[PDB]
Amino acid sequence: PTRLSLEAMLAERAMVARQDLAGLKRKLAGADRVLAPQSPEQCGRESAQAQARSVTSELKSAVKEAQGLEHQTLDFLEQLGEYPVCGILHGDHPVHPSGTHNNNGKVSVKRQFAAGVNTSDALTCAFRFEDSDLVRETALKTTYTDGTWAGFVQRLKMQTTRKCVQEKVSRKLLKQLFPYDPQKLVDVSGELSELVLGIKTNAIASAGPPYWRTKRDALPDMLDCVLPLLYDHIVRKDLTTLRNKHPELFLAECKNKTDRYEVESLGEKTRPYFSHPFHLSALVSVLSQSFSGALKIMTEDSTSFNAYGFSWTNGGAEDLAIWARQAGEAGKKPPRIACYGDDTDIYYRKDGKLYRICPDFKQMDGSVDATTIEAVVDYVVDAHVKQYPTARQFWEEVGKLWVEMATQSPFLIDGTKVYRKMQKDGLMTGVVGTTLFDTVKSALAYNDWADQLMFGSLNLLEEKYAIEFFKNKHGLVIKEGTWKPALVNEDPGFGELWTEQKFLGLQLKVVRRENEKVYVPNLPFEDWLTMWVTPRSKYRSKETETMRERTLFDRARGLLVTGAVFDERARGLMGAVINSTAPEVVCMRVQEGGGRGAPPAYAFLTRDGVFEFPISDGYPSYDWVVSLYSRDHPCDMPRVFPEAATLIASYRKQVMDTRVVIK
Amino acid sequence: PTRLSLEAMLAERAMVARQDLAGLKRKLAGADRVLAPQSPEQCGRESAQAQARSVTSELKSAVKEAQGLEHQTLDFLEQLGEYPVCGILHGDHPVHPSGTHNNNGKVSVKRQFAAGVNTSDALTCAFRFEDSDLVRETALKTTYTDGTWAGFVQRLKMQTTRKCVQEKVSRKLLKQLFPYDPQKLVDVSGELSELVLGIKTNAIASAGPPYWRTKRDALPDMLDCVLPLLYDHIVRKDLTTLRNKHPELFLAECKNKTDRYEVESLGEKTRPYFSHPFHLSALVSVLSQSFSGALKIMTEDSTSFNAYGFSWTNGGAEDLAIWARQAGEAGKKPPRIACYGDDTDIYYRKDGKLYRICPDFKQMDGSVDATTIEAVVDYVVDAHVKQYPTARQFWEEVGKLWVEMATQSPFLIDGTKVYRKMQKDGLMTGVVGTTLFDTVKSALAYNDWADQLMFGSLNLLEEKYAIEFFKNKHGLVIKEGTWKPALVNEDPGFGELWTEQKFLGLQLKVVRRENEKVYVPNLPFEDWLTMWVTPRSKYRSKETETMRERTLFDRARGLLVTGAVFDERARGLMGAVINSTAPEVVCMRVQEGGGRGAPPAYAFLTRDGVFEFPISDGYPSYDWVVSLYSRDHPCDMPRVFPEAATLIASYRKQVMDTRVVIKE
Repeated sequence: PTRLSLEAMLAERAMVARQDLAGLKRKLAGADRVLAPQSPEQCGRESAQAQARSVTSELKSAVKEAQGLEHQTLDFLEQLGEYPVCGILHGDHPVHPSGTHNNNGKVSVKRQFAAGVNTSDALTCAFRFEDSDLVRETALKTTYTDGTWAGFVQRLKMQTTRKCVQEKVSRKLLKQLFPYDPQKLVDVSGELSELVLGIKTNAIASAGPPYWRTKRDALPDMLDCVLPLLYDHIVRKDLTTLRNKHPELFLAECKNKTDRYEVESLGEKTRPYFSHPFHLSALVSVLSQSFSGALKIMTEDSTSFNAYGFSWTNGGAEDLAIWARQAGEAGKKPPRIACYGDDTDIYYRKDGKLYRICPDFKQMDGSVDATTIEAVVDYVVDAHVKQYPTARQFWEEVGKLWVEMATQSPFLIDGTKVYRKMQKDGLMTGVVGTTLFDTVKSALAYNDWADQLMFGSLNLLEEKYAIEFFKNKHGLVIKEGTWKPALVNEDPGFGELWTEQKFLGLQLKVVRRENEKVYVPNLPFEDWLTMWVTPRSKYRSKETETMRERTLFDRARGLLVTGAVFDERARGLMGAVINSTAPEVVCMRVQEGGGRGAPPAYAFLTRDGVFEFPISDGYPSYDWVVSLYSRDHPCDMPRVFPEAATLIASYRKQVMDTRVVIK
Repeated sequence: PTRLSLEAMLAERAMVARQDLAGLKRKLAGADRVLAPQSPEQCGRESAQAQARSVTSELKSAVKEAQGLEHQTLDFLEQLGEYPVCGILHGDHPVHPSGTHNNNGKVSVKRQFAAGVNTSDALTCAFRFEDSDLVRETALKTTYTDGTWAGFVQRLKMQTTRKCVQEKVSRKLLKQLFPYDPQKLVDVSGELSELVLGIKTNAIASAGPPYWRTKRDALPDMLDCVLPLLYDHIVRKDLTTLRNKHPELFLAECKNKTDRYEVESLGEKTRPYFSHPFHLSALVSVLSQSFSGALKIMTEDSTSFNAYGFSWTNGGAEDLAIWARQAGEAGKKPPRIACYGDDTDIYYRKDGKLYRICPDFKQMDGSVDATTIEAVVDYVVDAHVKQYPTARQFWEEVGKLWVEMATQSPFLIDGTKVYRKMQKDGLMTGVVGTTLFDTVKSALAYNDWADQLMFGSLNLLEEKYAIEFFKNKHGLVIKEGTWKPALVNEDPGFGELWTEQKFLGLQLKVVRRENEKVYVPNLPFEDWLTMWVTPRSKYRSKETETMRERTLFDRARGLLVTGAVFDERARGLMGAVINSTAPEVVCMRVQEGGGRGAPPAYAFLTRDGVFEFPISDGYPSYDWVVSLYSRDHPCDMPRVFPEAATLIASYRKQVMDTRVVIKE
């Protein structure tokens, strides 16, 4: 015969074998397994499950009670009446699907505040392998929920009614604070379809009005129909006509963010965000994603305040330390200030000693003034049109759309009533460029702060005067008790911390590799525990037992990589989960991460955002994780089952020499 | 956000969309469709179905009657008693599966002679678009069937009891008739596992005893367990111990070949073939597939009698004609002789005129003498060990196994009785190297025939003396009426034939392409029709209407590429089928052919055997097929729906300039 080679035949066999769970279970039985250093079992199977259910039951009652609270009026917003449903057709169907988001010809939405909380699987594991009291107390503080109406409206009010301060800012200043590589900018003078096809986004996210579908679902309608229509009115300078005739094309949706929330403040705090039309966000994303890819970060340019793009792996963690040590005496030499969104890392020296500040902004978006927003858009647009002047006028028009989306977009909340922010001031969270808008506003305030240090106002190192400064001079609210300068351990020993403070949600720590120091992320056990027992996903009954077991395995690998392996208790807990995962679940074919397993949830491991596990049946050992954060003495990801490949293929090669003598 | 690009998002939609038939049907509803040349409809669906069921009913009845006939005794074979079931274990399971092929501890088989007949879907199409009488009488002539017990035993007896003539053959003569490229030989001095993993075979073919499973199912058992055991006994020269302990490791199975058979002779003709153990055939395949890849063909070396490797596309068809014209005057200069297994093409000149002979051997495997078989194995082994002398002893041992497999393997037929061919003479059809063994035996015969012409015996050009010659001097049986010399049209005009004879099942034709001649394969309409209405697949229970419609589409393309496009009537029928195929079926994602659609059944289009369509939603037009058989002037395969991609994606790119001036 001659159809396919035996080698190819073996390969095909291997591929279908990893989809046969019963086959994997049989063949991997009694196989040599790499076991993690796990914590001892603390209670039986049934006990752990019952304790987890008790917590879940209590959290569900707290959510239900808080969701029962009445919410304030929305009178703090301007009301615009009702919008007609978009009647634009694309071939054989309307872009606005019939029988959805339609109340008698008017666009409508309904906010969902479900009673269901996060799954109990991870919490069960916590009770199984850790202290009952600590697990219970930790789990009862936080829950993954839709939030509440009362907390939603309260938080919405806070960021749409705050008195802002217009920043004193120019292009020249932004060039100093946010340098970039012009050669990294996308050629926006190219054809628009190709540019739009280049932007990246969440395929599962809402495409907003008028699509009312996921982005991947609405993608042809956006590209083939609405976008050319939008383009035609832009270049003819006829947007008002399009706005007036098809208002849903410029309509946003104000949604409640499903998230981890503090139980005690459920009725006062639920974060709003705005979902804009797909065509608008995608068009603007050309500039926004181009610019963010060209931005220098602080560790590359000491004049930069920008942390937007910083990542921990590949020496990133140590780069932070090296950069921070360059901080000078307050009032004599420049400090070291890092801005990523509303998160800030400040370093200064006092009498030669390095101090670190990590303060929190309170609802920063409500403090972002219209001047800053316009200045950022102008800066981003100018950066491109200086590089590619032949396309200036088109992208300056897009810039105007951008500013409107960030400040004055009409939006739905619940029902048919259309609202609008009373003032331009205040950033509409969720708009494209949100992180940059926040980063610049923060950097501008901290730049002024640093200038006042050089002016001689050294009492701005103190919380009371610092908080007053940011409020009065920049309209920013620093949470009381979060401005606490800490003495930095500039050259930490093995197992020692940088400080106890967090930047981008993580502590900085030094661990041992051979005789060299490696800077790695770190958290207290209870912080790892909180993340672990509150996964960001609801109860789905379609999820089979196998999928749920695999999820625990993937999330455990995720936390370890993020730095849980560097905390002994967290290491032992994640180790228990891994060791408890069945062989067939470890070695089965998975879809997530391109067949390599779901990537960690933490978003700042790499700059491009995407972290890839080498293999889906891989074990995140201490040595391997350390290798991820060092500039490299590289390491393979060890397999949980070293003999998995041969056992699954039911064949291990043995050398058979043809050159042997016989007679 | 940021997860994947809109471009990648679009491509991901495109993949999903071609798997959604309901969506395809909708989005391709009013699409511009390019139609192939077609014959008009001759009757309605219900009429075609009724006529199709009528024919099928008669064929089933004829098969049942023929299968009812009693068969001869099998005492013409040696009886070896019964073999014990192999008890070799591979980990947690036996290599010979429990509860299968086991009659009280003894190996057993059961021949399958079912009354099942090929599907009637293709036959229905024929009634729809062609002449009722012609379609009916053509369909009644042949049928795809398991054969009969009577014909099976009769044919087995004929190829195991024929008196053969031992050929006079040396390495020197074989080097003359079958030259090869030594540099193209596989390095058989390398490690054995890598070599064996390199051979190619049919994944769903039987792995034979003791596996009693498909090759892909039994592959780990063979590789990890049996093969190292076989290797160990070979290198220790201890095969006898292995044979005596585990006889099933060397047992073959004699099977009835399911095939297209003439209804007239169902009770007298069912072809037997042998299925050898996978470890033995795979090991031998290392030498055999290496050698066939290194062999020269007639059109590369004018001294070669070898056709084994010839293919029609990319100028191959014209290469045949060019090679054939070199034939000289009979008795003065050498003729042109080409051997492909049991198929031969012979050219000679008389009074300057070019003549062609295409005779048929009657069951050639029965005539393949043991001397020829041993000589071929020796030639193949020597070829490798002369190029790679460090592995000489191992492959010489394999050569001995090869000879045994081809002549003397014990085998089952039906039940537990083990049989063996009485004489060494006679090739056990199905053994690795079958084609080569046949090719050489024929070439040796025709080489001797050619020599006698040079010695002045010109009466051997006549059938009477030719048949006598091949019988008495080489033990070969030329079928009467098949030795018929025909005048060759040496330079055929447009639409004319080389001759009306066939080589490798096809005629040779000249067709027009841009006022230039292209040599192409051809068949008369009835031959294309016969193949069309008799597909090589029984009615299986699981196949949906969609899969059945796609199969019609694929088979129609297959025949067109094979040459049906060059016969107007056959083209019209294939085009009618293609054009009546639903849009969603044409454009849907398919698994066969690497996603390009199932390749043609005809095996000699390319030398590597692998033919692949450019696209799964294209159709074989005249211009494209001609481009395949020409050396150059290639062509794009035309799409049935030119706008399919944009329609399915629901997106057509339009240029939006960012460099426009908006104000002043």
